[PDB]
Amino acid sequence: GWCIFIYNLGQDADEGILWQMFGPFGAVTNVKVIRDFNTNKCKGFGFVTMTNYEEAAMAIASLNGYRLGDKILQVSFKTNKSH
Ligand code: NA
Repeated sequence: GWCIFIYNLGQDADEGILWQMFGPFGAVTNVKVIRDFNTNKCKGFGFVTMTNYEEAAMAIASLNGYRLGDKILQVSFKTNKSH
């Protein structure tokens, strides 16, 4: 699968948020959020695995810059490519 990185999630974001944002674009096999070891709030980082490259790309192009409540998300693949 293809790994998607989400940044700037708010403190209330959870796995269900990731499923509900990314599932509409295609098959999602895994989601994860990182939480603060001490507060258990979301730290702002999330990860999604999608099976199909073109659906991942559509999710990234659509969701990068998304306003999730009070926060503008950054969504990307790990590194860039010229083709
Ligand atoms: Na904790």
